[PDB]
Amino acid sequence: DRPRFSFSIAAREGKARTGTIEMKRGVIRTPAFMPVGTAATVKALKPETVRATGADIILGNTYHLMLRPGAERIAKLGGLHSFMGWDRPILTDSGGYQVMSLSSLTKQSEEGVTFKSHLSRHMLSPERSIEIQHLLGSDIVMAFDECTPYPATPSRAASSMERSMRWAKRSRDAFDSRKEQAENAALFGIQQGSVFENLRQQSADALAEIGFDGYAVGGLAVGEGQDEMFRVLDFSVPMLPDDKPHYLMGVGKPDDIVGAVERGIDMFDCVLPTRSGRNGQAFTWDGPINIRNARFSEDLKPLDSECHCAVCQKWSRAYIHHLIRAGEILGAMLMTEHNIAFYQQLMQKIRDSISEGRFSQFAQDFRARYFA
Amino acid sequence: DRPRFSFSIAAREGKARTGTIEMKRGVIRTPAFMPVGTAATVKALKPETVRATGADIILGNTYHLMLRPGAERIAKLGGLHSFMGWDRPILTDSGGYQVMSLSSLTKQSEEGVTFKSHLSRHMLSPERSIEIQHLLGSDIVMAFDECTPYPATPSRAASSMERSMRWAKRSRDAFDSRKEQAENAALFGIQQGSVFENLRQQSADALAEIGFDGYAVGGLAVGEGQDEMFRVLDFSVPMLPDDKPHYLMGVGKPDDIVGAVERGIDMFDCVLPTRSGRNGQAFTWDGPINIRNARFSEDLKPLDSECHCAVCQKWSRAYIHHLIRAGEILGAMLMTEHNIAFYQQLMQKIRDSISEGRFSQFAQDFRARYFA
Ligand SMILES: CCOC(=O)Nc1nc2cc3nc(NC)[nH]c3cc2c(=O)[nH]1
Ligand SMILES: CCOC(=O)Nc1nc2cc3nc(NC)[nH]c3cc2c(=O)[nH]1
Ligand SMILES: [Cl-]
Ligand SMILES: [Cl-]
Ligand SMILES: [Zn+2]
Ligand SMILES: [Zn+2]
Repeated sequence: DRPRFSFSIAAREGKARTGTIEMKRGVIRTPAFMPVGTAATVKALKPETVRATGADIILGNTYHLMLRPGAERIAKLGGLHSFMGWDRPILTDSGGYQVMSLSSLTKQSEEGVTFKSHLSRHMLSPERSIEIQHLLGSDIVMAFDECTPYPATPSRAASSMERSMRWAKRSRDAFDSRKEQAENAALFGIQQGSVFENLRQQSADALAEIGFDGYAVGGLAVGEGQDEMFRVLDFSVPMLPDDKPHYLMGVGKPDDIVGAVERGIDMFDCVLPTRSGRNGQAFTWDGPINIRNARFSEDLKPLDSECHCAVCQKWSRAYIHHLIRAGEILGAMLMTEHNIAFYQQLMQKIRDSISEGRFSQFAQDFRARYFA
Repeated sequence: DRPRFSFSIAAREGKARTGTIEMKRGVIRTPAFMPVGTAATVKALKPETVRATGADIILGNTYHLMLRPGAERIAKLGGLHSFMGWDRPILTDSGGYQVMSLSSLTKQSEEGVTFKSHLSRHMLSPERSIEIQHLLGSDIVMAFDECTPYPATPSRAASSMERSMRWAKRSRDAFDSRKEQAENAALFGIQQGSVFENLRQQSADALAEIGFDGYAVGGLAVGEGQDEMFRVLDFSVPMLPDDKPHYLMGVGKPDDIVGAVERGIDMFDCVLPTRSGRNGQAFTWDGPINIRNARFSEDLKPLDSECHCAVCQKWSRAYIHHLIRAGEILGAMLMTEHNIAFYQQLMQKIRDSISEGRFSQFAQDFRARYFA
């Protein structure tokens, strides 16, 4: 039987790595892209379709699930895996980011965050976050953190990061005090420190002293732009333990993913393929297209000329254009399946190119064609 | 190779019949239920899923397709079958009903109907209707008719029926003058006459003199109620040729279908399973349920206890309740697949019970449990 958690690096090129995470519920090929399951569904896809695209693991939003249908309710029904019908690994976020971005009213303190839902008063703390993630039956549990707004002054970035590190220790202890969770799940810590190298180093040191199964680079993709995100990754990823997975949450566009892998990132999640698919944006190897545009009304070609997904095997741009213009559910279904499949094909090409020692060339060829 | 059209009756019980329609694109088992493809999609289902539920044939709405994406455009793209990815028979309606129920402004005359779309001025006539259905590549073409509003005075019902019969002859001649359509498709005529036996007889006689591949009972399910619909069917169906299919369009609830089969109907279509599925109504052998209701929030049972569909094999009422409450696309997908599968299972039980000479008992047992 598979272990609780084992990360193994099979090949490397520069800072990029390819390998596997073995967990009780399955193997995760890295670098990995996680489709986002907001409220117990990857929007517009059955779980079998998510798997057919190549996904090994999905993400669930703790903030949404604790509000609807409720964490205790999901536990009573047998956990998130059986509730939604996905039997493979699930990573749950902590709630610490969405509580601040999505709540109408919040009160922050050293204890945690109290908030009002957009749909009653609610509470999130390191302890409650770890508990909710346990009730959901999460395989990869995220420490409860604070995502510092950008831009941040050095003082505010430091104060925020320091609180996040105290919360990381509380998250570790809560997780370890629940025997079933400690034996069957993994716990990742989240580095903070905004764009400041010294704070990033202090955060990495604090997380490594506590000890986690994996390490995320938090606090990025919050308005700083790709140049600055890459500059921060340049010095931040090498601070993390080499032998554990490196996770960049909330990223991103295809070129963001490629450059982040070049900088040592092993795991990603983003709503872009699902949300923008529903809005009519399709990813192709020649860049994104907006299927709503009139130029596609009689285009018999598939969304992408090389894509192997079931949507591209069968339906035309012209048909999907009609569905999206008409507001048809099938339009959302087909666009989402293709976009998630495209993202998985990107990850497969990244993995294979690292394994063959030609990732640098792949990245160059990818960028030249995608931005032509 | 299959013929253009062959209807064969394999077994009978009272007025009920079971058999097959063979056409170039496939075999249709009768009595048959046709899921409705409004604008080139059975809403929220891939065509493979429609087929997996047991459907042999789907319906397409001429009124919608001529407005978006357009009949000539669909023809240029290769026809409706390849456009939407359904390779089996498609029955198209004539447009004569939806033009009057859905248009914002209409002008009726002996030539046809001019109208304004809810999304420009447009025109429908017997000739244009048959042409549109040809451009779509329809397998079963419907004569262009007028559905008399209910209630109707004898004078107005007679005038409307007489116009419909003149339009039936024009539909026949238009269809026959297009060699490719006449050789590969079938044409059904539509009986009118409101609730009046003498007008129904005159209409049946006119249609039989013209000659069609099948005959529909038009002008029902327009507010008269089940008792009156059944009373009209009692005398109307025996007026039609016994050796051709009998089609009751726009019907209906499960009990409407059972009683209509008891009265000699072989074919049905209705938006009820799809539309009401998206709205949270699920059909069960114990009657419909509203999955939005709070009583289902922790119900681990499938939608129906006996249903063999993929939704009932995997997901709980509690999960689907959550999806529908949340407005999730997957909720619409799962409810629709189950409801269409339920309707197909109803048709299968009807067919099998007629074949075994126990349809009367099935109808009694069905009604006792469904309305308990
Ligand atoms: C995935 C687990 O993350 C957490 O528990 N906290 C967290 N979430 C983030 C989500 C983000 N999304 C974006 N951009 C779209 N940037 C993000 C940063 C964080 C973060 O610092 N911390
Ligand atoms: C299916 C082909 O029908 C036509 O071309 N004309 C037509 N359509 C109808 C649709 C109806 N839907 C309902 N109730 C929901 N009743 C209907 C009657 C007709 C009709 O008389 N004539
Ligand atoms: Cl995101
Ligand atoms: Cl209907
Ligand atoms: Zn594709
Ligand atoms: Zn079912």
